[PDB]
Order: sequence, then C-alpha cells, then structure tokens
Amino acid sequence: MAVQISKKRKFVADGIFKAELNEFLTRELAEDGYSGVEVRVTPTRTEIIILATRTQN
Amino acid sequence: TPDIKLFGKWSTDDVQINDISLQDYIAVKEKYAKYLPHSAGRYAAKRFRKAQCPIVERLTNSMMMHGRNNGKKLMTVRIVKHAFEIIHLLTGENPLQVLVNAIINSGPREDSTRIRRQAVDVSPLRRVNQAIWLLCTGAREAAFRNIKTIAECLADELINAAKGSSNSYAIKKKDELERVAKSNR
Amino acid sequence: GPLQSVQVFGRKKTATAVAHCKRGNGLIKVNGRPLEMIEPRTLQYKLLEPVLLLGKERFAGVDIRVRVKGGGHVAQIYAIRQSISKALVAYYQKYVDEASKKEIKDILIQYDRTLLVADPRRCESKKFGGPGARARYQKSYR
Amino acid sequence: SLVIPEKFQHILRVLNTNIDGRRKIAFAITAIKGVGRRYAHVVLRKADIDLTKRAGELTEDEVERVITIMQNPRQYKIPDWFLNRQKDVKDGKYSQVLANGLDNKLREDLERLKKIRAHRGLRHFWGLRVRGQHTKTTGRRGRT
Amino acid sequence: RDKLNNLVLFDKATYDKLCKEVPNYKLITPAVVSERLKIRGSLARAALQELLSKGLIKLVSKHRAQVIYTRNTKG
Amino acid sequence: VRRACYGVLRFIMESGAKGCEVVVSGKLRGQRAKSMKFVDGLMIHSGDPVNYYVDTA
Amino acid sequence: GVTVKDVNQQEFVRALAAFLKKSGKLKVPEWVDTVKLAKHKELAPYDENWFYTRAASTARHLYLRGGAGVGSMTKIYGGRQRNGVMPSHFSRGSKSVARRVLQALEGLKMVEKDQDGGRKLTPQGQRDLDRIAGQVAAAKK
Amino acid sequence: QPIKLARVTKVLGRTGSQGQCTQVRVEFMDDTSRSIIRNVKGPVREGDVLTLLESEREARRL
Amino acid sequence: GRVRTKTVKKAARVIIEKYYTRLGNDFHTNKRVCEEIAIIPSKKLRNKIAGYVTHLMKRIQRGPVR
Amino acid sequence: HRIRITLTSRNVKSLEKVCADLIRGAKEKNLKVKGPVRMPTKTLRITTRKTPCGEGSKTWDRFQMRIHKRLIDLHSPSEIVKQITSISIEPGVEVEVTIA
RNA sequence: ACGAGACUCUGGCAUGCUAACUAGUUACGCGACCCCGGUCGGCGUAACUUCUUAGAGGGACAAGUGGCGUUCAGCCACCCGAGAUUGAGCAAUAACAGGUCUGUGAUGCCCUUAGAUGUCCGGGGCUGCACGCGCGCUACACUGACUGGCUCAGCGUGUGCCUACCCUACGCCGGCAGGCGCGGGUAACCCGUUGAACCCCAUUCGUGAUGGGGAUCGGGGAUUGCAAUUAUUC
Repeated sequence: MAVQISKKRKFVADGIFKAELNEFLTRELAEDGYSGVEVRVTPTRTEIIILATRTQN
Repeated sequence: TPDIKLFGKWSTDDVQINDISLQDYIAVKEKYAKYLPHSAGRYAAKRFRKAQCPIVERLTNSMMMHGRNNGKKLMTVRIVKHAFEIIHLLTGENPLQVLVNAIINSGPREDSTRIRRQAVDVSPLRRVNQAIWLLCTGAREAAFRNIKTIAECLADELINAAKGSSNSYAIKKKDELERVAKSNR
Repeated sequence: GPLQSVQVFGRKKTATAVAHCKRGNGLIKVNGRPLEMIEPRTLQYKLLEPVLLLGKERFAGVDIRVRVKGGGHVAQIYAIRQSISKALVAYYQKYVDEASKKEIKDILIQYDRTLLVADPRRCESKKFGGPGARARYQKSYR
Repeated sequence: SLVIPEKFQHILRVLNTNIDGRRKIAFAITAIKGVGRRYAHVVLRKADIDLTKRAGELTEDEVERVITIMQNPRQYKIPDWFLNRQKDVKDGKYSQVLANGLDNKLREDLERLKKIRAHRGLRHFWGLRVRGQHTKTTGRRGRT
Repeated sequence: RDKLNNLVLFDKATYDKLCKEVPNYKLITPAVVSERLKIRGSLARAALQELLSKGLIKLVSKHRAQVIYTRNTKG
Repeated sequence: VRRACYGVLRFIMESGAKGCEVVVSGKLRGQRAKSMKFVDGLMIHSGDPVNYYVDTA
Repeated sequence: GVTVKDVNQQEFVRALAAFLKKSGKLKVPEWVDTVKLAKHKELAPYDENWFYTRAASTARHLYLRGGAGVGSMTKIYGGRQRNGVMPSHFSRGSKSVARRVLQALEGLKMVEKDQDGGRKLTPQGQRDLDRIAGQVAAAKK
Repeated sequence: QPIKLARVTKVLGRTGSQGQCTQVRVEFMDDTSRSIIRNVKGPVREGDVLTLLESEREARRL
Repeated sequence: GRVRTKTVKKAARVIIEKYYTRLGNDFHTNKRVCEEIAIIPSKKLRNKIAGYVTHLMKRIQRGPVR
Repeated sequence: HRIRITLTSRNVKSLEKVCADLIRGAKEKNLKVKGPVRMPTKTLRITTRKTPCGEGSKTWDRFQMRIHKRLIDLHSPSEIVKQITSISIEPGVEVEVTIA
C-alpha cells in the first residue's frame, strides 16, 4: 500500500483495532448490554456487527 | 582392515588384565576397540552404561576440567595422542598396557565413610572411577604454572603409577585412603 | 546408461549430510574435497569408519558425493559418517541383494550404533530465571 | 648462533633506564615509558633489524640508530596518529614523548587544569576518579 | 618465592653437553631439555632443529603446541 | 450483594450452563475487604480446554 | 593433475604467496610496515611479508565463492575482540587493507569487477590457481 | 592378612548415614562354601568380584 | 510410573461389557475397533484405552474378572 | 495470465478450509493450477514480566502470534479470478491478489 | 465436584501423502580451468520432492517376552524399534493485612488547586564517597597468550498513522573509528549460502607479575543529538 507496512505491523495494528473496539463500546454501550463484536473484512467495505442483548436500544 | 583395530597406530591385543575383579569395567579389548577415543556418546542414560564405554574414551573425558578446558574434547584427544606417543619412547612398551597397570595400581581397595567412620570396601566401578580420577588430577597440578606440558605430565603420571613408585600423585593419594581406612574400622 | 543414484541423508544436532550414491568408479568426496582432507584433522579416522569397517573394495563400483550445510564442526563430522554409511546400505538394498546389505549392516551394528540410527538429542530450550536450560541464577539470602 | 656472542650487552643504558638484553628486542624496549608493544615493532621496522634476536647480541652501532627514531619519528615518516602526544597544548608539535619527559609532561598538565580550577584537574588534586566513574563502591586501597 | 634464572644463549660448557648428551637421552622434548640444561624454551626449540638437520635426533611428533624427538636407529 | 449474586447464578442455570462461579471482592459490610464467592455445579480450572469451555468476565 | 579443492589449504596459501613474490608487481602500499590488521588486533603481524599472504588467501576465497565485496572481505577476516574487562565481541576486519588487496589484484589481471557487484577471478587467473595446486600434489606424490 | 577376592551373590540394600553404601551379600571365590555380608561403597552390580583386604570383618545387618 | 487412571479404566471396562465379541487378542487390531465403537477425542487416549483392553483379555482367558 | 494469490491468517484451520477451497473452485473450471507453497510461518515473540510492579520472584510470559501464509499461482486472466476468490471466505483470513 | 492426569505447544519419526520460477535436488545444454575423467554458490531448461518449508494422517500403549507381585494394581528387565520418562504453558480449596494508589480515563477517602503538590521552561541532581552487603564481568596463564592460516551455525529483526527516525549490499577515500556515493529489501526474494566465535593448523614467547592481567590516567581523532563539562559511546 501507500506506506506498505509489513504483515507483522499490519496484523498487530489491526489487532489493536479490535482491542480499541472492545473498550470503546464497553464504555458506551454497557447500559444496554454488550457482548463483543465481529469485524468483517471486504474490499472498500468493512462491516462490523455489535452483538448485544438489547438491540431495540 | 575390518580384522584388527588400531588406536591410529597402537595395538589393542596382548594387554592382559591382571585383576579378575577389575576386568569387568575396562572396555579396551577386542570388542571395545575404537580408532579414536572420541565417540558420539550415549553413556549417561543408564546406571551402568558407563561400563562399556572405552577406557581410552574415559581418559579424555576425565581431562577437560577446571573451567576454560570444559567442553574441549578435541584438544584432550590431541593431548592423549601426544601422551601415548611418549610412553612407547620412554618405557618402550605399549601405552595401553601401562594404562591398564596404571588403573590397577592406583585404585583404592577400601574407603572410609560416615555411618566413627566404618571402613568399607569399594565396588570395582567406583575403583575405576577413582583411578582415572587421581592420575588426572595429579597431571593437572604438575602441569599448572609449569613449563612441562600436560602431554608430558600425563605420561609421567601413568608411567610412575604403572610401577607404583610411591612418587605419583595417584599413588600417594591412594595410599592415604587405604591408610585412614585401615586406621578406623 | 541408466542411473543407479540413491540420495541418502544423515542428521546430527543441526548438521544434515545428504549423500549421493552413483554407479561408476570409487570416488568419495564432500563439497568438492575428499575425506582425507577434512578439518579438524584431529578426527580423520571418523571419516574413515565405513571404509575400514567394510573395506575399500565395497565402494569400488560406487562413487558418492555429499553436500552439507548447517550445524557445527564436530556435528558435521558425525553427519558425514551416517550419511555415507547409510548411503552404501541403501544402495546395496535397491540394486543388489540384501545378503550383501545385511553383511555390511551387522558390522556397522556391532561397532557403533550411530552410523545407521541418528542421535535424537537436540539442544534443550532456555527458561527464564537462569543462564541455561537447567541452571538457575545465584540465590542470595540476608 | 646458539651460543653467547662476543661483546655481549646484558643490560643496556637507554634514556637513563635499564634494558635487559635477556628479553627479546621487540619487548625489551617497552621498559621505557612512552613506548609500548605496538610502537616498538615499528621502530624496529623503520630500522631494518631481524627482531628474532635478543637485546644483548645485537651490535652497538645500530642501536644508536633506533634512538634517533624514538625522539624523532617525523623524519622516519612515522604517522601522526601513531604518536602519544599529538597537537601539543602549547606549541602543537606531533612528537613521541619518552620516559623522563613523559612523567614531566604528566605533572605539567595536571596543574594546568588546577591553576585554571578545572573540574578535571580538581579530581587529580583530590585523588578521586576523573573519567566519570562511580566512586561509591571502588577505590578502597589508596583511599584508606 | 623461587626464581629459575634460566640462560638465554648457550655457553661452551652447555653447548658441549648438548651435542654429546641430548642425543643420548631416550626422550627429547623442549621441556625436558629446558630443565636439565637450565635454558629457556625458545633456546630449546631453536636448539633441536639443527640437531634434526644434522641427523643426531629424529622427530616423531611435530605439532603447534607440542613437539617430541627421540634417539636415532640403535642399529 | 448476596441476593444479586444468586440473581445471576440461577439465571444462567435455566439457560443451559453446566455450572459456574461468581466472585465479588471488595470492601463490604465494613472497612476490611472480605470476598464473597458462591459457586455451583461443574466447572474446570486448568488445562487447554479452559480456553473455549469457560469465558471469564 | 588436480585442482585446488583437492589440495591442503595450509600448504597452498604460502605456495601462492611465493607465487606473488616471483612476479613482484603487486604495488604494495606505503603503510604496510605500520598498519594494524584490525581494531580487534593489537599488534602488527609478525611476518613482514603479510601483504603477500592475504593477497593469496583472498585469491583462494574468490575461487571458492566469488562475487565477494569489501564488506564480504572485512567479515571473513573478523575475529574475537578481547575487550579486556567487558565480554568479547565479533569485530570485523579493516576495510582499506582489504580494499588495497583487490585493488592490486585488478591491476595485474587476476580479478575483475563482477556484474551487479562483487569481485570474481579472471579466466587466466583461474589458470595458474590450478597450476600451483598441481605442484603441491607433486610435492607429496 | 592375605588378600582375598570375593564375588557378589546378592545385593541386599542401601545403608549408611546418607544412603551412600550398598549392603551386599558376597560369597568367596576361593571357597564357595564360606560367604559373608559386606558393606560396599560406590555403585555395585551383581556378580562382580570384590577385593576385601580382610575376611573376618562381617558387616551388621539392619 | 505408568498406572492407569480411572477414566481410562472405567471407559475400558464398559467397552468389554458391550463389545466383547468384536475385539480380539492383540493390541493393534482392537486399537482400530475402539475408534469405531466409541468416540474418543485424542489419539493418546485411544492407545491408552486399547492397550488396557488387551491387558484385560489376558485376564479373561485365565478365568473371570471381578 | 500468471496471477498469484497470497493467503495469510493467524488461525491455521480457518486457512486450510479456504486454501483448498480455491482449487475446489479452480479445478471445477479446469484451468492450470499451481499448488499452494507453504512458506515458513513467522511467530510474533513478545516477553514481559508477569508482575505490574517489581516485587516477587521474576516470572515472565511467552506470547506468540504464529502467522501462516500460502501462495497459489494460477494460469487464468484477471476476470475469472474475481469469481473464485470472492466466495466462501473466513473473517480472520486475509486474501491478497497480485496481477503480475 | 475440583486439582493430578488427560489437554495444548515443543523435541526428534514417517525415500509414504498434499505441492513450490520467493525453496531445493538430480540430470541435460553450453561456458572456465586441469589431466574420456575431475572441480565450478558460473550460465539457462525438462523431470523429481531425499535435502528446505508446512499441511493431513501415521507411530508408543508397559504392546510382546522373561522374572516378581494377592498374580490384583503394577514394578523390573530384554528383544524389536526414531524415541520404552523431551521440555514447557495451563494450574485447586482457603489464606497473606506479601507487592503495586509511580501502569491507567480502576478508585473511595484525605490533602493541594493560582505565590500550584497542576503544567511548562532553564540549570543541577537521580552517578555524588572513610565504609558495609548483594547480582555480575574480566582475570589469576603453557589445557595459555599472540600472529597468521583454515573452517562450521541456529533464534530472529529490519523504511514505524501521530513519529520527523529502518536493515544493509556494492564501489571509491581513510591506520582505525568513520565518511562520500549510487542500489536492494515492508522481506523464504536484499542484508545472507547470515563465511559467529570457541575450536582446529602453523609461527613466536618459556614460569619472569611474563607477550599473564588491562584497572588507572594523558594526548589525539570520528559518529548521536539543541547540548556530552561529572570523561554518551567508538
């Protein structure tokens, strides 16, 4: 890519990506329940799914 | 040839073992004859797997000692090689026959231990291990801070020990054990 | 004509020796240099084991080459020994009878159990809290 | 050859120091201050001499020649960096300071830092370490 | 404690007891002659190459860290 | 803390759990910090099965 | 008739060092009498004719694996830097003394600049390498 | 006191202040009739001949 | 030491009291019958059990077991 | 024409179910396929003290993120590769296609 | 019911299997040298997967035999075999007023909050030395040191979102530390066949605080940075 970082620096930077989700959401979406997410990778489209108990909130 | 095996150039036959008690743990004859005293190993995995290890191998293994020398089996192979080539030019006989008589005339028969120490006999394997011990620690001292090289001091040890001249370190430290054990029993 | 080649291997601590049997005359050399010109010369008769336990006439019609990398000095020496001693026993198993393969195996059995079976000893890993695999750093009271 | 030669010189008298002829030539000269083991092998190279001899067999005439090279290494194209005192503080002469001058140029610069009240020289005046050592745990023989 | 004042270059009394005495020895090594002639080891190495070239002793083991010589043919 | 510890204990039991463990540490009923710990049923501690059989919060 | 890899290496380099004496057009530099071989060395080598020894030792290295540069040459001539009180470390060789060797071997044709970097020996320089190697076997046959 | 050679018939067990000795039952090779107990040092196998500098020193059994 | 624990013994007895007629005498054959009559997660446990089954056979040919 | 694909993942079985999935969609189309070359898997090595302070016996951690990678080479142009790689993929698998 | 075991990784074992122009091997085609034959990390191809890598399964279970034991659990030996105990992570109940509030946007309470215990800058200190203790490194030499020569590795790491800074080949200049130039490497691809020491081979020294030992200290020269004076390292 543009900076073309190695896979070591690519996996762990996207491993830090997961860890910052599972802290950002537990500090906001905790009053409505939170049970982790599942990030899904596609080209030019990155869909994440917030698995939580109270979807109507 | 696959018939006769030489220690490089030293013969392996015609070395009779004088002790019937000690001939069990001296691997030098007709099956344990190797060109070099440097085998791969596989001798410290059973209790008596040390027994069929060749006695010439045990001598080099009993030499790398005191720090710096530990782990250097090549140079003690060269040491014992140079040491052997001295004995045939100093006694005129085969070096192995000297080494056989070196072990036999240095091993303490009795040894005292805590049970007021009861003197008790030794096993022949312990008598071998102490024999290769004493005529190695005596050559390390006679070579230390001395112009006389270790390949020379090793020769002088087992030459004096093979006749029991009561001047070799292995001989003096052996008679003391057999004296103190004779004392308290 | 047809190629009677066998590529027999042999390992040690890390030193791996892959030999290469062939039909022809008898030449025995590793990496381009013969076994009478291999350092350390303190161990020359280890490289001469399968030619003195079997005789120079066994490798008469067989020419062998060995490529070796890795390991250390002594480890390479034992690597070359259980490559060409295993090379002749596998060459004498595919192209001739095993009455001539067992008659060379049993001599290599009774002399040393390393020319045929590798040594499985590998260097033990280091754990924290010490300098080596088993040794620990010095403990200080008071 | 193998025996003692004639007019042997058992001890040499160089820069009012002793040089025993028993020791080899490349290593006997090192008894002089300001010349070590490395600088000895090159003065015996700018002066052609087989350094396998001892310092008590070599002839008297050519040991005078190596003395010329000691206090004057410049004209024998000995390099500038190889010296011990390069770019002198006063007059900037690249020379090799030998024995009596070495312990003369030593107590010439110690007080030069003391007169100017330099922190470097003050430690020499105080008998302490100067190169930035930790004196918490060492220096216990000459420091009572 | 004790100082072994060795000699650096031979004398005509030592050089006399080296050409008729050293080849008489059964074992010849530069360490066994440095202690029966009171000389250094350098003058023990350097004093056996010519006795090798003159053919008064024979070499039996030449090595970097160790060298030993012997008498000539008894016959 | 007692009746709420049960309130989530028996709630997962009907859910279909094999057996669980709730621990509540901290200063309760006074200054010195005790540590209430009410377990039930079947639960393992050691070994590689713990990576997927239990989840900790 | 044989090549160099069937010849003892110890009795080859000084067989080749004297071969770099019977020609005598190597143009040895001026500091050869006063230079230290490496920072891990503390003395100049005893042999006065050392510039002829390593020019031969480098030559057989370019026979075995060519394409070696100066950075490759300061690595083979590396040693254990005994650092006094601190534990020893691997120290590379000197660059200029490694460079003046091959800069002399490109002068009288033995070695040339390899494609994309290196220093491989010339065809006619390989010729005498087999030649001197044969007479070593003649010294032992 | 003439020297005697005596060959093991059975190893009894370990003894000593710290388990450094092996109590070993031995029979004499010069006469298989007479046999005695004798505490030995070092590792002892079965049937290897021992060199007892005295014979009338029987060892006590535990 | 090599002493069989209960979960390799209680699971090897129930095998005999359910499939005595399928297994045989030697280790290797009833090693592969055990993979079929029971679901065992690992392979070490496969050999631990099937080895104990043959040790129990050599106790059955000499009479009953408790 | 000579199109490479570089597979990578942290988990092994998630890749081995989708690496073979390429050929099971490739041999369906009956085109020339190169076998996935198992290149040496790296391992992210991180070691830290267990204790957040400096008290107690010195204990450490051995953290690993061993990372696998496979390479399938094809003999198909840039239009047919968009139908095979687009299907049946796992989240923790990262798929990269090189045109040259 | 837990813990132990089992379990997971790791260590070697499978000329069988899955496949490699980022890995190799053997042939072949020339090329270079030497005497059909030999060497060649010198040069391109069609087969192969032993060597490399890593996938799937396989193999070991006290399975066999000989003694011992209630002849039960099992022990011991031996044959056969790559192993007839590889190493490690994981790790119970209850507790310690063990350590950490200097790991935190974990935090009660108290204190402080404008002349600040906040923040920021400048400079110093964290190294300071009659002395005591702990973990270590080099040593005390000849089984050595020195100088040449020869010859073998495996773990990794490598151009950073902010962040301005990567690992290094080759070619010149320089005694060296280093410098100037142009390249490759986001990596089985370039470093790199990681020419690592020890060791080995051959010189020299010869028992002398010695060429053992390199503390201490003087002079000089380069690199890092805004800055090295209390010596940044070299």
